[PDB]
Amino acid sequence: RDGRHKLRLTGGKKKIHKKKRKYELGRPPSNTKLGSRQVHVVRGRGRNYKYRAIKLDSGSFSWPTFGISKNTRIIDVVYNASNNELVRTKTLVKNCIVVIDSHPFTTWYENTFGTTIGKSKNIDPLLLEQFKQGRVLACISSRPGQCGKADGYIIEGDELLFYKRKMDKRN
Amino acid sequence: PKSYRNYSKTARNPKRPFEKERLDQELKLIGEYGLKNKREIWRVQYLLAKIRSAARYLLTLDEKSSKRIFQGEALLRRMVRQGLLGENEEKLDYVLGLTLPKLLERRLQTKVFKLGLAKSVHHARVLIRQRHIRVGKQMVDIPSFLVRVDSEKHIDFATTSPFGGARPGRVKRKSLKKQKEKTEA
Amino acid sequence: GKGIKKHLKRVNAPSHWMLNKMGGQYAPKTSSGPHKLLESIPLVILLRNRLKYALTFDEVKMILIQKIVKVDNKVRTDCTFPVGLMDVIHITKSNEYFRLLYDIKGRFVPHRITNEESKYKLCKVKKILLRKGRLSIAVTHDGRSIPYIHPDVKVNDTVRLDLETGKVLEHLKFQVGSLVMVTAGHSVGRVGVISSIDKNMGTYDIIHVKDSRNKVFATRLSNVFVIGDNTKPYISLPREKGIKLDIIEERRNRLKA
RNA sequence: AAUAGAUCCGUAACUUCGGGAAAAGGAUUGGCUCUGAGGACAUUAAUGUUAACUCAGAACUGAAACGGACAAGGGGA
RNA sequence: CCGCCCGUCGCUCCUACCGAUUGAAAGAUAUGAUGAAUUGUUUGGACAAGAAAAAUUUUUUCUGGAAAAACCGUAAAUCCUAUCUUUUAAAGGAAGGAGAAGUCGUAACAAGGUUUCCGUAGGUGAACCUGCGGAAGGAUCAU
RNA sequence: AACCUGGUUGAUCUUGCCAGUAGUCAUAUGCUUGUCUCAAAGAUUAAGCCAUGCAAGUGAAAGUAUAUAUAUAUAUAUGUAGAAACUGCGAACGGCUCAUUAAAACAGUUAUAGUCUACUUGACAUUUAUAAGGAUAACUACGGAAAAGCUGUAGCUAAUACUUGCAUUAUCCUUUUGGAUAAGUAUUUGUUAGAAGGAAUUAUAACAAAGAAGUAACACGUAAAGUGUGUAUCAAUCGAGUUUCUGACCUAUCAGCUUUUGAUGUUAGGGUAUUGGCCUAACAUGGCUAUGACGGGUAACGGGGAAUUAGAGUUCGAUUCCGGAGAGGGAGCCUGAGAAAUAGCUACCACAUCUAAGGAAGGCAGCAGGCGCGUAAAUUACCCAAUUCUAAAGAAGAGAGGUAGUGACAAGAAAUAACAAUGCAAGGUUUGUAUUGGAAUGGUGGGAAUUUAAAACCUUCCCAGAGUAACAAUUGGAGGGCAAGUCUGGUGCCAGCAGCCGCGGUAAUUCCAGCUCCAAUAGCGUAUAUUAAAAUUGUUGCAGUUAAAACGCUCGUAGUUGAAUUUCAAAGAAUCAUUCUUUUUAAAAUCCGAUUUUGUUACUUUGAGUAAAUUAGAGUGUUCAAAGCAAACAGUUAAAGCAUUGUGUUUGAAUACUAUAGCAUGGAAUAACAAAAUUGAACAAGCU
Repeated sequence: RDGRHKLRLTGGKKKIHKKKRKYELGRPPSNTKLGSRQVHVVRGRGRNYKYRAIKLDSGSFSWPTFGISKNTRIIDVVYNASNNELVRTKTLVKNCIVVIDSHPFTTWYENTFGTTIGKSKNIDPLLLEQFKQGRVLACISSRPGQCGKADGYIIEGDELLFYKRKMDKRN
Repeated sequence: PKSYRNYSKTARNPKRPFEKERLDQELKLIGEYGLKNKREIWRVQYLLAKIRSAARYLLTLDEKSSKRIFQGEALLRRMVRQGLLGENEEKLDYVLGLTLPKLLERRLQTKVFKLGLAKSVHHARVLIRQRHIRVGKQMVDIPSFLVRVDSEKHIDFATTSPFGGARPGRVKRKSLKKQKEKTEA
Repeated sequence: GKGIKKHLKRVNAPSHWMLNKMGGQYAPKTSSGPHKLLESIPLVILLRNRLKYALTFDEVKMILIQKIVKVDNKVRTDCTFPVGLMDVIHITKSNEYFRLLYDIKGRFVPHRITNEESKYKLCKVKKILLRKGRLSIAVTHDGRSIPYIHPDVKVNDTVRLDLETGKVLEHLKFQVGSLVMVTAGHSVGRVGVISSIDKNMGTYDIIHVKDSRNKVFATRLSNVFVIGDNTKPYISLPREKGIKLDIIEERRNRLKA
């Protein structure tokens, strides 16, 4: 399924022998929707098991400015850099932008610092309203079709600013 | 599958099949060395060409070249061991001068004829075929046997040959004579 | 399918195994183990074609069944077991010990070894790794992993590994005066003192080795084995003492007898 | 009687090189929910107000049907 | 030189070419149509096991789950169309080669009886003839 | 052995080809064939079709035994075995074939810092317990179907089949010792610190989240405690997948290809074991090409290699080994560490088997064998004894492999006599030669030793066993080339021969025969192909006024080729009369008068890696040789060596080649490129 059957560098076509070998493989994609957690197991080469996630609803998400990861439930996937039918059909891929329940992070901030390691950082203002609404923006960072879970990190700073402009001189 | 046993030719056909002078000298050689067929002297020329090519290649090299002081000495010692060269030889140029009679001198039939035993070269050939001769502790019935300088000292009749001390003579004639003597007596 | 090949054609066998063309169509493929197939010899060959104790593979198996042959003081019963460059094989029945070595020609020869030397094997370190807990471990040419090496032991060094305890006793460096032995080169089996080394950025590193008779020969860094310091070898070399003689004087001193 | 609109593809002999040619011959077409592209206008490199229907693509949907009626070449030697 | 020799036309045989016949056949690609089998996902949903009660039976739930179906995908195979490749039939046409003492002429080799030859164009039974411009490989190395 | 000869003419010298000549591990075929050794063999065409039989199985301490049998002290405790079956491992190796395949495969050379890896080897582990659970084979009995490696229902039972599940260690303080603190292997995400590599986002470590799989509810016994089986991670090993650079035959009557349908690249993702347009989405318009792209052809698997070779070259390589591919043609898939497997499955196409007609079953390009195709290729043999593989690993299997059979494929050795006397011929009492007449010896028959898994063969020994040694050698020729008859009959331009020139019409040196002779010889012809010949493909190394061949002419791009010039030189030791070796002599940085580097490449020199077989080549009397890689030495049975009484000793299996490309390396010559002025420097001082 890989490496042949296509034009050369010059543009000529190559006569084919050596029919498809198993190690070329190429399994079908895992269009991971969000929903009740369900993951199948695929036996890759050498009996190495891979976890093909079909639906997830939660995952470990990190506060990178504070560098602390908390498990939380994802709400809705709102952007992905690739084809934008994936956001419409609500699939989870490696670096799509999703919405995350902010309550675990706010509660952790309260129990650690108080007031509504590398402490006393002064955070940023633009994330405060996003927290106060209750839902925050995050970027996936794992590969759900490979590791079987959808982990990610809260986006802030100019990256958040970039995605905010890209989502909503705007429509 | 295919056996790994090497094998190769030993003679090269002459080309120009009907050269009068070459044919005449070949007949000279085979008649006077008592050998059987035109293949034999062709094998001898094939061998001699092998040593000649080796010597020519060696002489192309310069002196004090390790290839030379290895291959040339190996060839020289091999030649003096087979007896084609005397002690007066020291160089490869003398190797280059080897000739067909000088190579045919070392045939077993030639050597036994020279040493005696057989009063003809064809008699020597037939005796060798009838396995009456020994090169010392071992009996060979191959007339094309090439002797070395350490072998001619001990060429003699095979111990199992009638001329070597075995069964004396025709058992049929001896039995007839003894039966006639017994009947008469 | 296209799995691992499990046969070895006789003509395809390594040259130093030194098998005859007509002696069957196959050669004993060494079982995977502590040494590479090319850089070792199966003990079937070791005690059939070298020690001549057994003249058939079945007699090799009969020998091996009795736990009488030990490779590094531990019993081995695999017919096609790789014995490798230098190690002590002890036969208990005849009570003899062989340390395997190369010769100047480049074949594998057992060397008779006394008891005190038979517990004292050399191991050239190939890799220095560190695992959890900042514990360092050495991977040797013997396919052996030794944890807790001295920090001063370097990547190309050679340690004296005691056979019973499996512990290192002392290590030898690779300076320009260190006695070395070439293991796979054009000059395999030669012994010298390493005249110099030169580091090639991103390519093979070459070292030039000085012989006893001031003969310089170069080789790749990957196939040398430190066997002592400038003072003396830490093992007993075979009768040629690792001195490769030229094609001329070899014939000259073979002739005189 | 047979299609016949439009879009995409493909198009021979022959030839006065202009054509032949809509050659021949294929595929698609509804509805709905969306996505993308194509402009104009002012303020201190960035933010707002606002219009045209025109193309392209994707889901879903139905008794596989969609130039649904009307309109509308039969081709070839 | 009673030498040599050219071509047309007759006859025989062989080779090859053009050829109407929307010629034929066998393959190979490409598109389109149909499309078995099947990975994956989903829908199922024969049941097989659990959990409650009355002192043989009932509900509900939980997984595990066979047929069957749908959808992307891998995609054999068949058919249509187009193109290409190879082979091959053919009325007729027109060459070449070989054969024999055939017919007609005399083109060339001598100044070959009109010097020969080239390119081009026209004509003629054939070799060939003629015009224009060249060459000497000429029959002239030269008032 | 770096070679030529016949043929155009009345005769000559050329060009030029035809013919001759020799080889072929190169095929077929004709004639003939007494020995031994060695041994290719259905590739060519039909990767065409196949009857039949075999070709992968496996239990010697070590998973599971009331099928059953046996043995010890007395129904007891031990055992020994054990059909079947479950479980485990293997069947992905091997063997065959060469259809596909033209920068593909392959070869040399790299990378994997982009990955997977069973067996085996070394390290070594983390969040009821006097030992946990059901469920199944074999089997029992009732059955079905013509048939098959078909299987239905009910009842039990095991397991190393399947599944649950039981301490401790480390760290900080007074400072041996007492207190105090902490606890997930891979893998994934986020934030940081950071022994080696050439370069790390490396090893590793810290913090925050997840988190597999495990760490023995298992079986036999070693020092006068072990093993087997299983298991997390790392490492090794047996490998594999991708990957860098360079290298291929003919064709331009194939010049522009690729790009909707991925073509080239970017970004993000998916997928994979991993990288990658491998795939998806968006975007850009790229990518290759006369240095031959894209096509077409190949009677093309590539290489190691083979034939021919003076040196160049030319041709071949299906075929011992390596790599690739395939199992009638395609595609798809399960198990598994490893397969897109085919003596595994699923489907379609083409074939094709049994059938009770309902349905089943197939894949010899494995070994034999058959049909067909053909010019073209062997036994339906024996054995696991050797080599080696698989297993629960002495002990079983193996058409792998070995042995024999057929075998004028090739290759090596080598019979078909030798000898003495007269007679004859030659010669100054020497050679050759129709008679005698005794020796020698195989071929052959028989017995044996031996060999062999058994047998056969070889070798050796013993009986018989050669005079027309009937134990009889043939093939092709006799005009020239080209060795050998103008000998004899027949035919008479017929028959025929003849590679070419030619012969044949009454004297045929050439046809048909006899005799003789010649050549090769157990071999000799013929056909086709190929190499040399062929300096008739010409780089070495052709020819072009008239023999074939200078474009009608000039310009012109690619290509090919390109003036001179930059450091010259001087002085000293050693053979023979010379030749050969050493030192310094500008400038800039390094060392307190001294310590030391001074473009790039081609090219050239040295090395490293150089699989074997083959080749060259060292050694080695296989009786020689082809061979093979062995072997050699004292020893009517013991001296010597060494060991503090016994233990054989000495060895050899070398060396070279392994592109042209790649790695390192000395370099002065020859070649290029670089730097070099309508300017470009260096130094010193002050300033920032």
